[PDB]
Amino acid sequence: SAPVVGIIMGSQSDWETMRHADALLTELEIPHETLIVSANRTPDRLADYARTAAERGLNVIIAGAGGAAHLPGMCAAWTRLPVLGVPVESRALKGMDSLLSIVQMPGGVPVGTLAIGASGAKNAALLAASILALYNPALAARLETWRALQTASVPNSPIT
Amino acid sequence: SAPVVGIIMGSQSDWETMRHADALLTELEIPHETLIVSANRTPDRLADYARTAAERGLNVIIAGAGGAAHLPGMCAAWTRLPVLGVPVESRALKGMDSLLSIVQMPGGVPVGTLAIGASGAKNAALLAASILALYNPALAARLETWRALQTASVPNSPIT
Amino acid sequence: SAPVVGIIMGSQSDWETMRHADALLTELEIPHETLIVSANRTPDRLADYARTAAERGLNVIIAGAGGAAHLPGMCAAWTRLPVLGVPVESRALKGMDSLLSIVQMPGGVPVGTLAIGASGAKNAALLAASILALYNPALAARLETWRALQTASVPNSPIT
Amino acid sequence: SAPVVGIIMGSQSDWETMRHADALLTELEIPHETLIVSANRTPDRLADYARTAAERGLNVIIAGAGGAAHLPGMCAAWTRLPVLGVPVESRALKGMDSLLSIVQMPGGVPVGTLAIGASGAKNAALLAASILALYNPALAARLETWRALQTASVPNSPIT
Amino acid sequence: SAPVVGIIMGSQSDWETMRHADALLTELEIPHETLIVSANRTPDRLADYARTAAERGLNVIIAGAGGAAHLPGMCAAWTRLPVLGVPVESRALKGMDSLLSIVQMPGGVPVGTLAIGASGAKNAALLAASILALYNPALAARLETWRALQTASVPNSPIT
Amino acid sequence: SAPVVGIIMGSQSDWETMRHADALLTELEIPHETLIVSANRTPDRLADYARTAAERGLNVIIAGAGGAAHLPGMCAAWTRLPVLGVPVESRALKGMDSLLSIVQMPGGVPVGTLAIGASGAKNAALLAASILALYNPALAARLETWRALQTASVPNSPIT
Amino acid sequence: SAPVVGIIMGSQSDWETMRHADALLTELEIPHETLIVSANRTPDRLADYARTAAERGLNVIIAGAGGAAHLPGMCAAWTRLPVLGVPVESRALKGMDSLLSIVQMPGGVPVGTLAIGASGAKNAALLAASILALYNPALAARLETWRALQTASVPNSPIT
Amino acid sequence: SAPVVGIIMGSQSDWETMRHADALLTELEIPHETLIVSANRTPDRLADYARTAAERGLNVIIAGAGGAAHLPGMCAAWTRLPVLGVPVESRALKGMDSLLSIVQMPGGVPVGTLAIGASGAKNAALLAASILALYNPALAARLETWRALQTASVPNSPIT
Ligand SMILES: Nc1cncn1[C@@H]1O[C@H](COP(=O)(O)O)[C@@H](O)[C@H]1O
Ligand SMILES: Nc1cncn1[C@@H]1O[C@H](COP(=O)(O)O)[C@@H](O)[C@H]1O
Ligand SMILES: Nc1cncn1[C@@H]1O[C@H](COP(=O)(O)O)[C@@H](O)[C@H]1O
Ligand SMILES: Nc1cncn1[C@@H]1O[C@H](COP(=O)(O)O)[C@@H](O)[C@H]1O
Repeated sequence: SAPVVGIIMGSQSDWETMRHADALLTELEIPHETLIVSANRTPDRLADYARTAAERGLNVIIAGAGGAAHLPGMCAAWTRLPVLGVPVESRALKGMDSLLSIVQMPGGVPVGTLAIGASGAKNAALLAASILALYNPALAARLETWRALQTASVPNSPIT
Repeated sequence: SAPVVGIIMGSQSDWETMRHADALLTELEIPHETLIVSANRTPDRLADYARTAAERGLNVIIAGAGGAAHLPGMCAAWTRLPVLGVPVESRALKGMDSLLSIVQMPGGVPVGTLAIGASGAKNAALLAASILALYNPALAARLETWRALQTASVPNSPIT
Repeated sequence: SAPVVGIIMGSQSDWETMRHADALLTELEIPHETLIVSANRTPDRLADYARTAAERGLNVIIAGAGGAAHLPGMCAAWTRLPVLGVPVESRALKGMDSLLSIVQMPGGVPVGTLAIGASGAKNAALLAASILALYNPALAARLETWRALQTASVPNSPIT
Repeated sequence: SAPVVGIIMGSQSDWETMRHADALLTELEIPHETLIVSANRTPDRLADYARTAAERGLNVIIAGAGGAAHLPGMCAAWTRLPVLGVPVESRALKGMDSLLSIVQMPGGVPVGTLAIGASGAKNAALLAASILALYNPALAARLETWRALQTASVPNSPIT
Repeated sequence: SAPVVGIIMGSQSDWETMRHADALLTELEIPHETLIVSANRTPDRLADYARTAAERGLNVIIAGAGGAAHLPGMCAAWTRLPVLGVPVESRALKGMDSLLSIVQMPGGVPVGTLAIGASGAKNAALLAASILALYNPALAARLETWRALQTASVPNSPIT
Repeated sequence: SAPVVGIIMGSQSDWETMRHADALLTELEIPHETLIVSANRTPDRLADYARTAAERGLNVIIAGAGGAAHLPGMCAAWTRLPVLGVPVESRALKGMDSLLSIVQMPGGVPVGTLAIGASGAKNAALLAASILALYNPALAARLETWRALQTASVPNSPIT
Repeated sequence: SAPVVGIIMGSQSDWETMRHADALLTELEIPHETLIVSANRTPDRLADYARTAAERGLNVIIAGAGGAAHLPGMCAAWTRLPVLGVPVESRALKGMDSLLSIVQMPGGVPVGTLAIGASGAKNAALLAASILALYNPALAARLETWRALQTASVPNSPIT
Repeated sequence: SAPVVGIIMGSQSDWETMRHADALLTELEIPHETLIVSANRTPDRLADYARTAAERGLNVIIAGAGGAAHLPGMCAAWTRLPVLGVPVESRALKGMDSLLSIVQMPGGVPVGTLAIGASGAKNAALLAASILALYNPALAARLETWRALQTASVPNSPIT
């Protein structure tokens, strides 16, 4: 019941995107916590969260942010845990500012970055699942089943 | 010892970039294999490689490619293992084509994407290490040491 | 009556674009088949389709995909037949991810790429027609008539 | 023997790129002509070239140009033959201007567009070859051999 | 009463943009003609128009086109007259394909290019006016008055 | 003879580009002046230059600048003369910043924009020439000769 | 009561963006003036404003402009005062033309540039406040309180 | 004398760019410190630096970084002082990633952003100087002299 994945996001407005990560973790029965933390506006909240993540038993952090998106990278700055980053789509620049701000991390501080938007959120949860599955046979079985079902459920011909 | 990470790249011309992933894993004493696999030129080789990766004992796959860079996403299409993607800098579009073709994967098929170029390659190895560290206390401590040395070694002022 | 062109697409959502290719082939009386196949989500379905296309009598493949668009390129990986690729417009990046993922193929594995969206679908069908017309006089006549009609039907002055 | 493919390019400065199409066609023993034709500097030369291509026995035209790169689309405007387009890498915008001016052709006037640069040129020749192969069993077998050698020749591991 | 400016455009859909050029010329009492001509779809219509523009008494050509926009550049290919180009905004790429296709002309064949969209159309008409004003004192006076009025009519403080 | 075209540029570093405009005007025997004027570093110099250009007898102004490139638009803000703009290629953004800051002028204040770099500079001179040619039969014939020599001199085939 | 910050903007249409700067200055009790001034369309109005800003007691200028945005840079050309620039979002290019036109100033003429749109306007006011706070203890206290309140008011968990 | 400006940069590789800020401040005799601070590699060093800057007597902070470039925004997150940001030109994306990650800061946390590269660094120092000049008449006069010399020193014509 203790959380092994932490989903953090810069704002309430990010939740429409990051909820897709929450739903997938819940679907695969992965205990997790979901929080709002801003690198730019609550930096000390972020420092506290990220420094203590490992000792709190977290295994993977999923961080979503838009614009000058610094939350995933600064989370990675303070934790040794794998951090996955989700670029939240921005109004003007359609998430390109989000993407480059997250993916272009300097050598030495990784953020595993996923697609702009909801797809990216879903994939960050799936990527966290596959990480956790390495050591968790029951979850690995659940994940296999999920992937196989996705593949089997793709239609064979279009509907007009 | 048997490899627990696979580094695969689209061609020999990717090696100047992907060697940084190789060097990093070796530094942290993570057993790994380093291979050329082309999604487009050797599709069956990729299918076989990715489908059998888990049974062979691999835990993480690091895939690098330039241009349209199908390799990391197609690898992730065939394995349940976490796949990390390194966009290799191409002549014309500077790795922006590679970045988009790797990071914009559909929901259901994650690639954890790192920066364009040598830094991304290094970070892919470090991200793989942080994943393995979750289950390997000795590696986790070596990783902690690596990160501590990085932080401690940054100079306080620039040299002329 | 046997299909000589295969239209494949990553998803039902791609059909609003790819239907324009279907309609044009039907208009020019080119027997064809229309299928949903995903490189990223049904890779084995794609391998089967692409490996057997030639022996099934197909002459040209039209492949439509959006995002990290790998369907046309991976189709080309497994068939010797000409593959034409249609970038499906994406939400955030307006089909630029689709375009670069499709057109920037490595030397040795061509995909003939058309415009983003419906225009591209129409043109992929027309391009397939012109390919088939090389050996098919009746189709060549139909194609000439079609092109000439298009040109004659362009208005000479704007309506307010 | 009489040419069945025309390679045309906007200027001498395109030759460093377009020679790769020339070399490929020669390797596969496809009779062809190689010419400089500028849409903007020699418009009548282009009109004549493209209008008469089919009657002269050409089956496919490969057109390369940089900058605004009007040549491939304007060629396609005047011939019913398949036209394949190679964006040549320009100094300032790295072939992105060429790519867009070639690939974004309106519905009705296809250009099958290949990658920016030397790889695109090579692939334009290979795509032309796969088109001709549909009606020429001996070439089809030579093309099969070429593709098989490409696949078989990719190394298994990188060299240092 | 004979036209001294020719406004040409690729399609009826371009008219919503190019009508702004028509209105401004009419406002400044510059006799002009307004036509639909497509470089890609009516190339022979374009050749005829452009080759004969000068002998028909035209002084300036304003050409509007979107997408793989070749109309202004090909018009310039066939006339010695100044050609001004207006990038029509495109759906997916917001007129960036239009812009680069028009402005990036090779040395030797100028197109004076204006802003994407309606502003560009207005400015192409104003630019044509300033060209014609060089030799036409009455028009020069009308143009001065127009510019001065624009400047005087800019408000001094915002309305809430 | 008194200058009828002014070439102005943002700084000495623009000269490598803008000399091509100078050389072209000289070739066509168009009297002109060539100056450095910075919108941002010498704003009063620009105001004076542009406000007095017409009274001094200038007919066309060619303005080149890199980076934010305020020079051509601000020149057009102060003169009623046609202003032609040359985006100079900057180190970082390759003249894309210059292109946008020149071409996206508001309705009311035209800059006729040419390609990025040396070709744009050449074409700015040629466009200025075609403007002057409307009122100068001897120049019009020299321009016709120039254009005819350009067309006639393009080789028919590439040299190795 | 005398203004110490001047907010200027190119047009009424810019006010929906720049009003956010006005509101924040008023909130922090910073006396200011708010005007419409266009670099491109009222250059002499701008020269007058900018040359006299310092002697009128202004300390900071906030300038908002869209498109070929020259207002902030030309303001900086004529004043020694710090000029902050706000890129107003544009229709086609989503404020990217605005951004590059403002931020890419030549060495020697700074404009401190803020985010595209309303956020940028708010931040230009906050940046001006922090500048003024250096010498104004009461404002510094007000600013601290404002920042602290922002940070304390960020929610801790998302609402569904 | 005690520093009143801090120049901080992400790494030694930024120094080639950021030295231009250092040189400028020295030229204007503005006491300053010049340091390496990495948001991602030395997050605690940055927190300490930025939180204590004001109490240490700093008035302005100039921060430069390349790639994802978290340094300027995270610095601004922890200090109430004005923070000026210099995007450093990166190999792959030419400083466009840095520009977006610096300039697109959320409302509430300003970074005054300057041009990409050496010119931006110079301008960051000049902007800092214009801020300090508001309270320091002797510096204000030195700055006036600097700006006057810049304007007066621009040549009237280019040298060959
Ligand atoms: N896209 C792709 C598929 N297989 C290899 N590539 C990429 O093609 C680029 C050029 O490879 P080569 O030098 O062999 O042509 C490399 O970046 C490599 O990843
Ligand atoms: N756009 C165009 C029209 N005719 C030739 N070009 C292109 O202009 C570029 C520069 O050619 P040149 O070196 O002759 O100036 C080349 O890439 C060539 O395709
Ligand atoms: N934007 C601008 C204003 N005045 C000159 N520039 C431009 O600044 C760039 C660099 O100039 P410099 O080498 O003098 O720093 C040049 O392209 C020049 O047009
Ligand atoms: N993003 C970032 C965080 N800390 C330093 N960097 C940046 O990483 C780039 C490469 O630094 P290095 O050469 O040390 O790898 C530099 O531009 C530096 O600002």
